[PDB]
Amino acid sequence: FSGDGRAIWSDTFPKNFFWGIGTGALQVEGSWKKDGKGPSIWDHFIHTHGSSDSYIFLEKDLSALDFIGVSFYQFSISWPRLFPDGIVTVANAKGLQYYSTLLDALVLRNIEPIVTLYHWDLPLALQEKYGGWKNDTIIDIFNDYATYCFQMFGDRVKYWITIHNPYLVAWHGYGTGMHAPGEKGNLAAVYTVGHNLIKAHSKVWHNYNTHFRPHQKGWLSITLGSHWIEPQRSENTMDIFKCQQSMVSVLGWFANPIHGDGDYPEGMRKKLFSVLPIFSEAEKHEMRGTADFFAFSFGPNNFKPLNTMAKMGQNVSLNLREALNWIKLEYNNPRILIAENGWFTDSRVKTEDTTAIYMMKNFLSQVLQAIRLDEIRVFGYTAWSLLDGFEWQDAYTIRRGLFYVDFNSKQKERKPKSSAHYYKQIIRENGESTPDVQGQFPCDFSWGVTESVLKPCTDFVNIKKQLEMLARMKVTHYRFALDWASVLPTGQLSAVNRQALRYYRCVVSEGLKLGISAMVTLYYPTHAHLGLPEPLLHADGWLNPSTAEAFQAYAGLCFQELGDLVKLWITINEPNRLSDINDTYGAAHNLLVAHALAWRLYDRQFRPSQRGAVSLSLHADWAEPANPYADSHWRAAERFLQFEIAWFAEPLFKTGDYPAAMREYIASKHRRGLSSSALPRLTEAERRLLKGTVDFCALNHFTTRFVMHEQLAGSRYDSDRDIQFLQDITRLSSPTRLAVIPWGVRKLLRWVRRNYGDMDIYITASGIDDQALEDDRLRKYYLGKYLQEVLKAYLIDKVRIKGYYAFKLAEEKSKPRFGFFTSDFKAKSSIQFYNKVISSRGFP
Amino acid sequence: QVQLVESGGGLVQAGGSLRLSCAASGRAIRSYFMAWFRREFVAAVEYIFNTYYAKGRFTISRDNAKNTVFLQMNSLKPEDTAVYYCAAGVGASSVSESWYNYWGQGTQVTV
Amino acid sequence: PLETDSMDPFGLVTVRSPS
Repeated sequence: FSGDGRAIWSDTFPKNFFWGIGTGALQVEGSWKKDGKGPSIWDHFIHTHGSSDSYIFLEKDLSALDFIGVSFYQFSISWPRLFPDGIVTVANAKGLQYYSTLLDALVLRNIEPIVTLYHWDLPLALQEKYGGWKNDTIIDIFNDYATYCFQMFGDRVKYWITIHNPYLVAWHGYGTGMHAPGEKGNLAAVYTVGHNLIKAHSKVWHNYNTHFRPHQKGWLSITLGSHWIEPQRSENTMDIFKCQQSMVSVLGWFANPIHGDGDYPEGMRKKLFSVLPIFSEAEKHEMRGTADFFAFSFGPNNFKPLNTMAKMGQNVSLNLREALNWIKLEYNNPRILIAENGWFTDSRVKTEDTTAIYMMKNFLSQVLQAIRLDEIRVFGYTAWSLLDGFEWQDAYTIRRGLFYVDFNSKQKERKPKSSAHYYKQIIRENGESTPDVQGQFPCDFSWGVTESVLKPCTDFVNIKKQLEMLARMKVTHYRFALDWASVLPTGQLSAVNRQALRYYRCVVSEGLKLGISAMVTLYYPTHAHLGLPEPLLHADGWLNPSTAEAFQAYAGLCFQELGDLVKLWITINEPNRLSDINDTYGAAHNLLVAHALAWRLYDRQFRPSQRGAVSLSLHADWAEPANPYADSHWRAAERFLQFEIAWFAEPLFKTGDYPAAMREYIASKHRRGLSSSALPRLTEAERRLLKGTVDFCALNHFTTRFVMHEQLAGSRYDSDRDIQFLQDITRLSSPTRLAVIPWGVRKLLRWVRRNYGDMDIYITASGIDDQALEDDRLRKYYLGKYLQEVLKAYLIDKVRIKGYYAFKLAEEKSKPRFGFFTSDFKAKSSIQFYNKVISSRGFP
Repeated sequence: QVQLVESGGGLVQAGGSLRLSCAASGRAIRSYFMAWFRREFVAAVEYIFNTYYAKGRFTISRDNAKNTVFLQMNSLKPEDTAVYYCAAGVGASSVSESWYNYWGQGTQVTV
Repeated sequence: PLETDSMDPFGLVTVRSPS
């Protein structure tokens, strides 16, 4: 009932579900005057203010339907193509054959047709002589036209629609002057046209229900469009009451007289008491329930342009799940048919429609959510459109069809787009990873946590709080870094803060008590504190090769003073993430040389004395193409990994020079001028210094990006790899949009082993943020689902994985809540789920 | 750091078929797009789908799982009797025998 | 802030590191 839907604001589709795809007639057919066709209201509206040629290329459209394999195909009948004047006399000879041969082949192909009698292409004679929907004599003319199609087409058509979105016919045809006939600002004609459009449907329904439904046994309804709206405040009720009045004004306008009680909503009658026409109580009984089902439209026609709806100062939304929830509550749980759904793409997107995959992915995800979870009686879904066509006042500037059609080509070949392949698999499956592993980790596995820059034995206050945090965990290791600018403030070995080195020694010595073998990081840059000593940053920072020489002097200082207890060393922590901070390759050039000098200083002098291991931690985010149907994304998927992992790997692991794929691609951009930068070419000596300067592999893996292709402009680093990233609102994301994708680490641990031989691998940073501070359910799901994947690679792919370090042991007051402990160092529930996996050593 | 082992052999009468195959070897080849040349441009595959010809008789595929590009030459005319070699560009985008960095040995074809 | 005037109304296409 009306007014009840306001409470909405507070994985396989069912069998025998109707998968289909629909078009119009003015957008797709073309040939507006061939074979003695009458002029439509738009034909005069276009020529005063070809196309897809589907009227002649029907066999090419039949092949397109067999590709997707749809159960139904929604098309409208051009009223002036049968009767040029609208008066039912005798249909056109050639025009009748088109819809006859169309309905014949669809039944031959087991494609049940769904026909709409009016799709905004009204004959110009009824608009010129009578006046269109302003004069009410057309009500019995549309009923006459409906009778003709009920006779000669009713035997093959068992699903009929009267008007396709009558809200736009009145509001945009007589209010905004956007659609045909195009009259801006006519309050009278708007609600009068909306009146006749409701009365014309009821006459056609009672016609079919009493004169053709007995011997044809079909259905008839009306496609009503709407939008969705969210309040500017969840707690506010007036902001929610304003949303209820918004949906009523656009959806309840045509649904209450048809699906509700036979009259306009109470809010509409009260708002426009003297403008909205009156439904006699005799009319109310002859209109309530004139719909066998509830055809529904949810496309860009009720969202774009901005003047389409009245937002009442609230936020617009595209959530289809709650849109059907409002329909199921306001109209006594009907059986809905989404007769139109999908967004659009610009004309520049030929057949590489990447967003259309993820736009369709949300809707079907929300439709399935409505069916299986919200108990919405949806029995069908209509994709829109089947092929690109004339999109009304937008002309050919946008593309909404699932088949690309070159409008400048004479053959008009329908080439399937990226959404056609995705939608076909959606239909074939009627609705990427692996199950659980069930196995134990090795007893020599390094369970670790991780801190960050710890600015400065039990007398130290900050150590006591951190020492009480490493007691609840059963971690075997502890990863943290040192403030380079706090031991050598001058950046030279003359000034040695002996108090700061004594503080760090008391950290590890107190850790040696607790049994947590430490892993110290000499350098840890970020956006907050860059870390470089002030004289070094004053002297060009990392852009001067003397800073790398200053790192070796600082490295050996920590090696001698801390190598007694520390047996695991990390030089730089995520140096690949310095690009965000040609003028970056040279900076990373010194970051690579500084690592070697810090590693050669340990391998020769301090390795036999202390007997440890030294390496560096790299940003190890896995990548995958954003469109598995566009090849340019597959090649760019590895191009991201080469520009990220191999940038600091092939030198320090394998060859000694930069990755050739990264080195050769940058030159191709500079070849035609795109980049004014060049990757430095190394000599025999520098490559001989960097080669094999690691004792293991360390990775900073958090999530998985979806790279796609684009000719990025600029001479910066991001413009050198020609890559753009796509966020998927379907997949479970984090508060900071970290897409929780577990199967990315397995494909990464497999990529490292294949590329850089069989070495020991360590996961030095793996975590997730969550707004929760006491029951971080996202982290436990993130931790368990990710720890499930590293076990899969160990026991199946035989990857030498030996350590796992959770990202943050604690967080800051205004920092992203990435830690396992609160700002006040209170234990979240994530610690105890970690101990369950550490004590169990995996999942038995 | 990639190598191309352009295998195959060609010595058949007119109208015959041939199954050429170039074995990919080196590092990070999935970021490379490969092509076949006769110099003259024959075919090319951007990963798996994007195929460019210069048509209707040759088929360029790329079984990336086995790291091997194929070149099915159906209805071979005697004018197609020359050496066939494979290449590998640099990810983005144009033939011109210059956008391809790595080249193979080559297989002989006679008709 | 859904931008219903463009083909991407969710801002899916395109920015830091958790470290």
